[PDB]
Amino acid sequence: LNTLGDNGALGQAPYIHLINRDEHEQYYAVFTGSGIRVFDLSGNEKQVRY
Amino acid sequence: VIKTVLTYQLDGSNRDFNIPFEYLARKFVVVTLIGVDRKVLTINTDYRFATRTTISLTKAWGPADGYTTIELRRVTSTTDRLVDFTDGSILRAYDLNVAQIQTMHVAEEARDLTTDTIGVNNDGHLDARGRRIVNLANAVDDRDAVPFGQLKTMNQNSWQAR
Amino acid sequence: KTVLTYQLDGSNRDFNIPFEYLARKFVVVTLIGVDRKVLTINTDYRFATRTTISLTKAWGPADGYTTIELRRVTSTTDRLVDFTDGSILRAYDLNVAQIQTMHVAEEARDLTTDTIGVNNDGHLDARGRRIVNLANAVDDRDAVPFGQLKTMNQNSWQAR
Amino acid sequence: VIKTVLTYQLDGSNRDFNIPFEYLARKFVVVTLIGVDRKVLTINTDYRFATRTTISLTKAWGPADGYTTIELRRVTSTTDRLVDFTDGSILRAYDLNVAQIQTMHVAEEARDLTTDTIGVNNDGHLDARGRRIVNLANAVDDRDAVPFGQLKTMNQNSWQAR
Amino acid sequence: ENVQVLACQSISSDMYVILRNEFNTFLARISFTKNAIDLQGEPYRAFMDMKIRYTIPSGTYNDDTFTTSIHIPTIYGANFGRGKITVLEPDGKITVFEQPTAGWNSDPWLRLSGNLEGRMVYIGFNINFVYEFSKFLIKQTADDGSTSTEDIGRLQLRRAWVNYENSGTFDIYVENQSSNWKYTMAGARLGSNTLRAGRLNLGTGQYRFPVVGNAKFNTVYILSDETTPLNIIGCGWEGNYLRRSSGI
Amino acid sequence: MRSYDMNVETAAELSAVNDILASIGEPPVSTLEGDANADAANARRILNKINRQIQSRGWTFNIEEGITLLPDVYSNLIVYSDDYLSLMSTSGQSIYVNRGGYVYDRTSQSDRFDSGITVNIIRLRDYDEMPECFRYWIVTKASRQFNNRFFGAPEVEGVLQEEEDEARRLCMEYEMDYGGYNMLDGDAFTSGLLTR
Amino acid sequence: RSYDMNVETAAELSAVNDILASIGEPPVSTLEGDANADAANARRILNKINRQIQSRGWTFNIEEGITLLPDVYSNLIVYSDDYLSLMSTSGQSIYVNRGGYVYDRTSQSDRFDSGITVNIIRLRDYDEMPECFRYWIVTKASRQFNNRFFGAPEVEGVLQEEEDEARRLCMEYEMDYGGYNMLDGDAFTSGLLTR
Repeated sequence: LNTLGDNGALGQAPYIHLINRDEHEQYYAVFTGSGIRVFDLSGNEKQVRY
Repeated sequence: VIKTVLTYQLDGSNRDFNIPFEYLARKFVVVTLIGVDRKVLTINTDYRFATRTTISLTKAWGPADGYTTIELRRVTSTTDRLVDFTDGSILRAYDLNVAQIQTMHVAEEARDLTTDTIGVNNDGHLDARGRRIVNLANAVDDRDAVPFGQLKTMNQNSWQAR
Repeated sequence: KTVLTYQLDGSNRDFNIPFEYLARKFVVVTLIGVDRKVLTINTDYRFATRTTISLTKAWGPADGYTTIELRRVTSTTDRLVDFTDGSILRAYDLNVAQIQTMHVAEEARDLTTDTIGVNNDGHLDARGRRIVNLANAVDDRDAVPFGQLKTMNQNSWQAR
Repeated sequence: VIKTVLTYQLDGSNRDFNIPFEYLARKFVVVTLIGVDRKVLTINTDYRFATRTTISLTKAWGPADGYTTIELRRVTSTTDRLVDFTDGSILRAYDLNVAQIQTMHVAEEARDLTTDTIGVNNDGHLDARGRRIVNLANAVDDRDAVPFGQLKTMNQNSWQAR
Repeated sequence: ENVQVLACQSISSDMYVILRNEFNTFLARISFTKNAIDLQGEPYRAFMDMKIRYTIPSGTYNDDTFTTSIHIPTIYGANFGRGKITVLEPDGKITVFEQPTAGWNSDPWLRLSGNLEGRMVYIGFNINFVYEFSKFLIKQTADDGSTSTEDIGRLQLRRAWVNYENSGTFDIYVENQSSNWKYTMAGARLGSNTLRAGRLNLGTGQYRFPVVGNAKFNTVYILSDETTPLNIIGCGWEGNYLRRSSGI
Repeated sequence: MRSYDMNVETAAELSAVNDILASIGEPPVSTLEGDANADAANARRILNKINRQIQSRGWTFNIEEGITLLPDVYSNLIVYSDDYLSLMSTSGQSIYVNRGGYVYDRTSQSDRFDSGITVNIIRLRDYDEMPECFRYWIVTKASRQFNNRFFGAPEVEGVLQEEEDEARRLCMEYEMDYGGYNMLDGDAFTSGLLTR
Repeated sequence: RSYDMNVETAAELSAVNDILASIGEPPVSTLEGDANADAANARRILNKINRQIQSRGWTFNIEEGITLLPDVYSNLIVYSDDYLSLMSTSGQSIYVNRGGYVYDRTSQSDRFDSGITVNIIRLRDYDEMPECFRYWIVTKASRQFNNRFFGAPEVEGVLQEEEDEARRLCMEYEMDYGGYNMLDGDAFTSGLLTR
């Protein structure tokens, strides 16, 4: 589907949760030990404000 | 060691000769009566295939006619391929087996025709294993080898100039 | 028909290739093999169009080479068609494989011709002909064409 | 780019030997010990395949016995095919590949053998194709029509004859 | 061994997976639909890891070498380390490339013979499918749903087979104590009306492969790294059984 | 030897049909490219095998006594082709055998011949050339072998055994009718005695 | 069509025929990396049967005046495994295999300086055998393969019958080949015909 990072984007031990909201707004959140990177199921990263 | 070229003595009345080599068509057999001059025979005119693996000449063609031997040789084709695969084909053994057989037959014909033992290049250079060429030779071009006739002419010029 | 020796008349430039190809890399050309010229494509070799050739440089006899051969050498290790268990076995692929494996034998037959002979008396024999082409020698243990025997003409001029 | 012979030199007493080419079976690799004659060494009596591409001999066979070259030629049979196809088989891809490999081995062996020869062309000209004729020492003797490199010194001598 | 799955949560029947190769992180989808096609134009639902629908661009084919080279980082957006990358064409022809000694990163080029400038191909990695049958022993079911294997009795000698449905090629390995044997099924028979040139070689039937052995020191497993589908219905075995060698 | 498919089908179609019927297999009508049948090639193989065996049995119509096998004049080698089912000599103990692929004179320990040898040879010939009785015997034996290799059917095996015995009886009758073989004036020893 | 291609017989068609003796299907390669557990087994059985049949002793495969040359340096003669039998031309054999070299029982010595003449049977390829012996070997191999692995009763019985028939044919072939005569042509009686 797509490429996310370069082996370090998600850290060593990220906790990943699937967001099945609606049939067109599926999101797949990744919680790295430092931040979060919510990548759409198509691989398009969504910039998450902090 | 040669399998694609056989030569049988005729000896007068003998109108049958065996075909040990394995051919892919009756068109790949060339009977060349050797003697005073080589002649090639045509199919079903003075040359017949009584059955596979044998020949049936119409005439004796003995030495009385000047021909001493008959050479049955194989000359597999190169431009025309006996097998042509198609999309709807069932791809049986005959097709690809004949393809490989034809290629290998051509290769061994090429190998046999050069059965003569000759100097083979050792490492990117032709070799003569210490064997020397002897007979007469001319040199009319810049790239030709040098015989010693030119060497002699040099000698007479040198010892006749003064 | 596979190995055709043409003449490098001064700047012949574009020569002709009469044999069909399978890949553009099966046409090996050499001026006169001395240093094992590789003659890479484009650099010093260029296919102007199919069944023709265009030399980048004139490469005349003055350069030391007076002929170029268009010998075809179909690769053996490199195969256009390779077979795999889970495949279709295209009819065209089978035909191409057969043609490729047959072109080697075609070259062998097109190159096989009445060859030299050896006589127990005197050693090697030539029946009674002369070498038409040969490479200038560099070792002191082999033959030499006229190209290395200009001293004969020099001495002839000196004598008279 | 790799020849099928790689002629060797004894250069004293040696046992281990190497081959550059690849063979389908060790029945298609001949080792003819040339030198005083065309002596050929068979298998199990003079041969030993310690491992692939490392043919070794029972003893040295040094030059003292009169043998100087052991060319390890490679010959693939054109009558005993490795894989012959049948209409009731499975058509393994390994079978098709083995068949093409053997046919290519037969043709490449028949193209290498014939290309290292001297003979006339369709125009009626035999060309060495720029292949230096090395190893022909003693060239000449009753006007044998070739030098072996002594021509340089002879012509140097004749140049300063005066 | 080079990849690290980070999560494989599925919605209804699609498993969305992130893989962490030593170079990049990939997001992939696995579909469990019974009879369907993942990507438009696929001939037979190719079983290929990282399957992608790639159209070769112009300027890759080179006449001088008769090769069509495609850069992997151009296909994907990352680099890979292992695996036998497989290329599939719309009809079904396959060109399998072995792993370069130094890995795919050093030599990420896929060189294909011929002019494939503007046509279509499916790229992806092979899937190593391994199944090992338990020892083929005399197993009998009691009145209820309990199975008892007959350990007592002479170590039997056998000969086995296997079935398949709409499958392709699968290798079968049988290993004894000392030696081993291999039987690759490839496709359909040679003279059959199912092995036509230019058409897919998928079929259904039964394959019988010899299994001569002791029935407990003889292991049989199926290997299939090809992209062609493989479905197995059942298996079996024929052998000779005696009542001896109760305890050795 | 030869592959089963190489020969064309003229009357071998009837023999193949009989072989396939010896097991119930319905009769094909092509025996050619349009076969796609696994039970037809496996019948032609049996037919060829049995034809070779029957020819090698040494019948009087294919002994062709008095051949003049000729050697290559540059190599001086005769070829013991696989088609040569049995090569022997007109006289007593024969001295010709097969070494490699060429005739070898064991007594002289040499396979180089100058003029040409005379032998009692049995050269393989197609199934069509066999007489009708021999064709029937070959078909029956091939049917028996096909049935007991592929299907079984012990009753069919017994019926084919009886048919094979009858066919062999007919073939022997044909051979004795063909040869003549008069023990007086036809024998190689007694005929001389009757000189009187 | 109109061609004369020759298919293999040396362990290639024989293996296929052995396989077809049972229900097995015909292979093609017989040397493919795939062990196949039937081409190997069929080849082993065929080779063993060929060796046994050759060792049985026949007119064509028995070589009468074969002379064996000892190694000059060691004065030893190697009793190769291919030497199926080794009997002296005379009535009494005096040569046996000790270690891996010929040993003279009566002389109790294996140091041969000149040489020996012996009736020797040497192993020869399967294809080199006549048609009768090829058929007998194939039938015996098929019967043994079946009996060892498949154990089909009816096939075993028919193959036993065919083995007996093949042996009869081979024996008649040998009798025809020898042309042995109890009159002139025999050793003891030929002398008596000096009347």
